[PDB]
Amino acid sequence: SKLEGSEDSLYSDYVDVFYNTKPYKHRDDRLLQALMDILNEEN
Repeated sequence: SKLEGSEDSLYSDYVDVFYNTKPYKHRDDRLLQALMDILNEEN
């Protein structure tokens, strides 16, 4: 066991969430989408 069915550290996620680390490159395309809007009302 412990290696069949995505059973690799299921609780390890609870820790990482406490580190506040995940979006280092992008993860959630929000910052970029914000710049596109800047020109939405400026033609």
